[PDB]
Amino acid sequence: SNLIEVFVDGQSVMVEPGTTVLQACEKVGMQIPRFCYHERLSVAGNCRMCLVEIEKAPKVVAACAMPVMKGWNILTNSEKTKKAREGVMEFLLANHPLDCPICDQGGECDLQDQSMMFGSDRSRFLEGKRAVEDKNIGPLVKTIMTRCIQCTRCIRFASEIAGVDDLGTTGRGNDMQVGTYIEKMFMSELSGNIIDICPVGALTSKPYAFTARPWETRKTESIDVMDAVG
Amino acid sequence: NTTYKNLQHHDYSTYTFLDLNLDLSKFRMPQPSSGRESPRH
Amino acid sequence: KVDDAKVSPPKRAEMKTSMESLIHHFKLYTEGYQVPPGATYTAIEAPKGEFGVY
Amino acid sequence: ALFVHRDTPKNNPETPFDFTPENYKRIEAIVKNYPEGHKAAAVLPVLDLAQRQNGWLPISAMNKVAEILQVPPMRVYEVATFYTMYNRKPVGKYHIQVCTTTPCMLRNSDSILEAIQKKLGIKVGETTPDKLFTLIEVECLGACVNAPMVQINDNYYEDLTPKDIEEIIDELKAGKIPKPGPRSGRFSCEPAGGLTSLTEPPKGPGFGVQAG
Amino acid sequence: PLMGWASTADPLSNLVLTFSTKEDAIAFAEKNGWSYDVEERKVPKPKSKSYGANFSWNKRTRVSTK
Amino acid sequence: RFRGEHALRRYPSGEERCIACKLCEAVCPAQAITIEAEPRADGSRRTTRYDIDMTKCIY
Amino acid sequence: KTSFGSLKDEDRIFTNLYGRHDWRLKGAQSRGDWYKTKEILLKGPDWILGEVKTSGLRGRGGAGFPTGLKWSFMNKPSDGRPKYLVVNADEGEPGTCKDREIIRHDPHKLVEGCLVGGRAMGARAAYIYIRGEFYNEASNLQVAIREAYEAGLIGKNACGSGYDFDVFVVRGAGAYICGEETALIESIEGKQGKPRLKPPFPADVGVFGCPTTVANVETVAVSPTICRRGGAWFASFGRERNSGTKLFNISGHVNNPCTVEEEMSVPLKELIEKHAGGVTGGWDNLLAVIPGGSSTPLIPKSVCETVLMDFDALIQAQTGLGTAAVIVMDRSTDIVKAIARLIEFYKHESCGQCTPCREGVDWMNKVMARFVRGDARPAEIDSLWEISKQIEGHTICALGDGAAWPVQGLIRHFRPELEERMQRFAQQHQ
Ligand SMILES: Cc1cc2nc3c(=O)[nH]c(=O)nc-3n(C[C@H](O)[C@H](O)[C@H](O)COP(=O)(O)O)c2cc1C
Ligand code: SF4
Ligand code: SF4
Ligand code: SF4
Ligand code: SF4
Ligand code: FES
Ligand code: FES
Repeated sequence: SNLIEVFVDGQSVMVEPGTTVLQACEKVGMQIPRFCYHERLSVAGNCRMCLVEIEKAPKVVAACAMPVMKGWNILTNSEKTKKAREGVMEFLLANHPLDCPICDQGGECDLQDQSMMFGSDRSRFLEGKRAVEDKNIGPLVKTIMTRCIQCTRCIRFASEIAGVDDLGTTGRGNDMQVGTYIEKMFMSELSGNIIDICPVGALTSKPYAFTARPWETRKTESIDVMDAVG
Repeated sequence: NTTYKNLQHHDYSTYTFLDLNLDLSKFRMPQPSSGRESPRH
Repeated sequence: KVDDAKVSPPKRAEMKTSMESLIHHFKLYTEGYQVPPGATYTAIEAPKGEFGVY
Repeated sequence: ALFVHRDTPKNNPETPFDFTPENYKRIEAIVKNYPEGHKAAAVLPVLDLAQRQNGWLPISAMNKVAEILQVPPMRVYEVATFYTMYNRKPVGKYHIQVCTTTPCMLRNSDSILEAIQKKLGIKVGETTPDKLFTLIEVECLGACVNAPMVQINDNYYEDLTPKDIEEIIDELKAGKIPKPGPRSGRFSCEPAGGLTSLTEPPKGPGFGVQAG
Repeated sequence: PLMGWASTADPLSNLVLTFSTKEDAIAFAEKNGWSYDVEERKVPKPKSKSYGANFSWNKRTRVSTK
Repeated sequence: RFRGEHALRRYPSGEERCIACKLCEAVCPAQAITIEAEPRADGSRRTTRYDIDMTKCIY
Repeated sequence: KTSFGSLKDEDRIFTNLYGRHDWRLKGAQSRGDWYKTKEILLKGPDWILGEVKTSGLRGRGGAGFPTGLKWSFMNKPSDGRPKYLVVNADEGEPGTCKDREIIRHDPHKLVEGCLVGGRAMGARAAYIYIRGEFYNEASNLQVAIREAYEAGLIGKNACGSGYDFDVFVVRGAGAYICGEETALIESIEGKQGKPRLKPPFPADVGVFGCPTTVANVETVAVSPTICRRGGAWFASFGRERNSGTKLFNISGHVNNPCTVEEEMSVPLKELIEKHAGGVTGGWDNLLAVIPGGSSTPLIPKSVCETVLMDFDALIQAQTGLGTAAVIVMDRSTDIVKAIARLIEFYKHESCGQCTPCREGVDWMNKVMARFVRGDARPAEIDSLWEISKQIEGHTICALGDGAAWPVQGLIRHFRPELEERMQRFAQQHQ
């Protein structure tokens, strides 16, 4: 009754019609890596890590926004799947400079974990590594847009949950600032909620900015106060 | 007949395009709407 | 050493120059390289004897 | 190219900029072409109108467009950053755009660039030491069958050479416009040689048609 | 008071035990004889969002920027 | 290549070469390194407290 | 059959090619527009679609898909949302020179063709998206559609129908990827130039969500003669896998480069010399050939001596087939320099949705600059082959793909001249 067959590495599982391939593959357990898909957001097409080969096909589709056709059989661990991932991961680490000590998501990046688990052991490409003057947003959010990967995730959060429309992609080619064109203070509600979303250390907290590191801390379950939601 | 039949276009100021589609706005089927006029109302 | 930066740290020149070497350096020393699960046993002839580790 | 605004008065709103109710009549034409419910498509032609209403567009122009078209201005700033008509920094009245990438370099745009360089004086991308001769060079326009070419504000100059360079320099110093026509022979895109192309004046409508 | 270190009288405050189910968790916790608090495995919401549905005609699901 | 004294260095006529990036505690096996890092007044990131236990250090 | 020959007259599409005879509504009426046309209107679009799919029409614009299959996608059942024909009047791909001449001479052919297309699929309106670099001939198009307006012949009561079909013109704001298939659509929408992902198709979701179709202006301009002429007369021009008269133009470096209309299969050397002067300094004075345009790899001499101008035969020659930069370039200067300028072009005009074209065009530009200076090592140039293998098939649009092809072709054919360049740089550094 309205389910679709897919094969994740040959294994059959049943699909509600209209979902993405990425949702089914993380239904069966395969945590396919990603940089712009986000479950609490709409789907852009900028991550490019979501590529995966499916057989009987000349080329490789994106698994982020592909509706489930009938009877799939996906190659999540083929040769050219890992070759495409090694490609994209080698591309991302060009214009993201050597600030991994002085980062603020140093324990909790995503280029870190996914480049250790998918990327290349050696790199190439001596020159390049372009730089951007950091903008200002407000004295609550510290903003270093050199480490930004232009992944268009802050923008979707702004124009959906904030709706304030302050963040913009300006420029072309390589040079594409994610920022406010007019140096206007983005100081409204939920402006503090963007920092758990920018997956690199581009957007970060201002008072916390240079204090500690995630491994030394420890988590503890707790309840919000001062508000009726908790 | 080897005559440059063009350069009727020789006399375009800055306003000719917008004003041509302006002056040729009549007899127009009215470009139908869809509910709202924007995302918001 | 081995030429497998996902096991050993890179050398210091490629560390201080390029990017992936720095990331592998940093999270290799912090996070520690992952090891696949399983049990093993080995031993060498230490001059005492069969020094084994499980 | 310095896409942070860096307010710099002679800019930095309020900057004086306003329209005409006749230009409002133009805006009525623009949002009457587009179907209702998707009004946000008029940002591109209204900002086109703003550039042809004032030479370089200020930030207050875009803010006024946001004030008319009832959208927040950041999308207007995006569209102004992306495209290549909208020289946001103040330029002169005329504006030289030497179209030169692949066939133009191949047919000596270097001589064209150096001729403009040594008669106007200034380098690439710079402003002239007056107004109204600001020089840049640009990508292809579409007359790759022609020579290296020069676009001035809404006008062509095709099929150039250093004597045409001297012509266009001295005659835009002569106030008026010269013709935009293809210079130094071949008065359009024309086979000026053996000319094995079509030689018959047209057939007329009533030749062999079908399914009538 | 000499170096500014975090010192405590807590031997068992560095424990974690990794399990695979809840029944054996409760069984071991009472097997060693102590009270305990059980919580929920709060799964994510099952969604189905797509690119063309984000690019509709009349609906307000309209990203206005991409 | 002898291993000795545990000194901090600095730049050539410059600031403290440490950044408080906590790697030395992250790999210090006896965990003798204690780091607490305030940023200083001039915006750059720095320390408060960088401690070694010579009792604990295995060199 | 023949052995595919060349072209003789009346196989040509329209008169007034090169600054010639006429332009007016009366000029177009005297040349053949608006003739036997309501009898095509009141017949049925399945007949038009069968004639399109029978006439062997190849989709111009560098996509290769035949048009009748795309328009068969366009036959979605009728809903509460209209269907549109977008006419992609941009001239991207430096070399193309294509419909600037069409709009300079015969806009009423475009009127005929958009009438054919919108009548072919239950459509409602058409949108000419012109390049913003074409302002004067854009207002020529405005005056011509004004002549058709005051003709009482388009729009409401087109020849006596109760089926109206208007065209609106949108200019470009000045970009390159607006030529492409869907950044066009979101540049129409008011968003900036940004393409779209594939599974929502233009035949499914297009201009603001309504299904629509982007059509090349050559296919639109040849489309009304498909209606008013005989059944698959256009199919008798070339093979039975591809068909049609193609607008073969020599940009670049010959004696007096210019544009001709020819058939499909023509010998390339005879195309060059018999139609635009000749090769300067002798036929053996060439360095190489590019067919296709700015987005097609180079072809050397000995390959194209036997291989003449065919789609599938240039696929066999490991390239594509496109338009109007079917040029040679000279042994005087360097195709290394020219391709470096080409990569500078692709860098200065490309959007940055896909990370691979962004970062790859960055590396390839810097590596070509070091090639022109001769700086690098041969391992780097075969790694450039490696990265260009890693780009082709990882994007949204095809502009990174069109960046990736020419460096592959250059690494195929002109390897040792690059080697000697690097060798003499090692001497000068030495
Ligand atoms: C790099 C690139 C440049 C393009 N430039 C143009 C252009 O200048 N004009 C155009 O009509 N289509 C352009 N296109 C889009 C395709 O040619 C598209 O197929 C065409 O608009 C319609 O082709 P069809 O008639 O086969 O449907 C471009 C596409 C790419 C990838
Ligand atoms: S966000 Fe950038 S600087 Fe921070 S850890 Fe990741 S790659 Fe390094
Ligand atoms: S600022 Fe962060 S969330 Fe926004 S595009 Fe850049 S990396 Fe993505
Ligand atoms: S925290 Fe430790 S590893 Fe990091 S810079 Fe300071 S001394 Fe070096
Ligand atoms: S390949 Fe480049 S220009 Fe094309 S859609 Fe992707 S990011 Fe844009
Ligand atoms: S999820 Fe990032 S593009 Fe598919
Ligand atoms: S590059 Fe100058 S005309 Fe195309």
